[PDB]
Amino acid sequence: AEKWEVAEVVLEVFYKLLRDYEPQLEDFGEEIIAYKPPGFSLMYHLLNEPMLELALSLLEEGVKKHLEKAVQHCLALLNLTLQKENLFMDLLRESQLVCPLEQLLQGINPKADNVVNIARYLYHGNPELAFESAKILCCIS
Amino acid sequence: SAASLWGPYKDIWHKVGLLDKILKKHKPDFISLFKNPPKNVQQHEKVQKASTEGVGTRLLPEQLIKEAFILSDLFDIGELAAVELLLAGEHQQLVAVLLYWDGKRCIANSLKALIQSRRPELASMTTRFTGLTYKVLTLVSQIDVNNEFEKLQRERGLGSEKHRKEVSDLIKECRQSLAESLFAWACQSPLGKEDTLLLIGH
Repeated sequence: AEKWEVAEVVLEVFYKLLRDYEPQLEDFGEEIIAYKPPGFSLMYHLLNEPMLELALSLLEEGVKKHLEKAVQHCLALLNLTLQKENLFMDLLRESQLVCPLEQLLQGINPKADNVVNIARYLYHGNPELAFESAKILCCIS
Repeated sequence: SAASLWGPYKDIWHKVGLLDKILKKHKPDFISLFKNPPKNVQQHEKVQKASTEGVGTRLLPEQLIKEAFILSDLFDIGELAAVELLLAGEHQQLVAVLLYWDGKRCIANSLKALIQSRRPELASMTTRFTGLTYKVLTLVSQIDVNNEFEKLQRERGLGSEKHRKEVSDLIKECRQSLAESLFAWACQSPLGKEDTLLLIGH
C-alpha cells in the first residue's frame, strides 16, 4: 500500500514536469529558460534504464481504483516522452549541452509484453488509459 | 534546419499575447535570416523529378513545380524550402510567397516582444546564444540587398508593380520590427562598446 503511496506522487510530478515546457512553440533569455525548466532533467533521468523500467512495469501489471490511477499516469507519461523524445534529443539537449536515447526504445519496442498489454488496454472502457494506450503504439511504430 | 511553416510561429505568438516552454524551446528558428539556403541548382533537379523530400516525401505536380520555381527566382530561395512553404499554407494563387514573409514577420515580432516586453528565464534563453545579437545587423543588411530593383529593371517592359509593392510592404515592416528589437536590446543592455562601433559603421 505504501509502495503505491509513494509511487503515485512521483508519477504525478513526472507528468507535470513533462508538461512544464511548451514544446509546440518550437514545433509550430531563451537559452537560460531552456536550462532552467525541470523538463530537461526529467527527460535526462527518464532515459536512464532504473527509471524507464520502473515506469514500464506499472503498465505491465495493471489492476484499488487508486492503483488504477497510477496506471493511467504511467501510460500518459510514456506517451508524452515518445511524442517529444525527438524534441529533447535535437532541440533541448544541445541548448543546455548527459548522454543518449537508445536504451529506452529496445526496452519498449522490442519488450513485447508491454506492447501486448497496451493492446489489451484499448478494450478497457478508463478512456484515459485506453485512448492513450492506443496512441503509444502509434508513436512506437 | 528550421521549420519553414508559418503556423507554429503564429501560434506561439498568440500564446504570448500563455508561453509554452516546449514550443519556444524549438528556439533557434528565431534566427531571422534564411542564410543557409539560397537558390540551389542541385535542389532544382530534385524538384524537377517531381519527387521531393523534406528535412516523408511528396509527389509534386507540374503546376506546383512552377509555383515553387517562381519562388526561388523571386526570392533567391532554396527550391525545397520553397516547397515546404507551399505545403504549409493552403495552396492557392502565390500562397507560398505569403508564408515566406509571414514566417519572418512573426519571428521578428516575437523576438521584439520578448526583448522589449519581458524583463525572466526566456529572455535569458533567447539572448544567451549571443546567436541573436550577432544576426541583428546582418538581418538588416539582408533587407537591403537590392533584389527587388534589379528585377524591376529587368522587368521594365512587362512591369508588375502590384506584386512588387506587396514585397516592399512586408520588407519595410520587417525593418521596422527590426528597429524595435535593436532598441529593446539597448534597454536590455548587452555588454559594451564593440557593438556600438560596429553599429556606427553599419
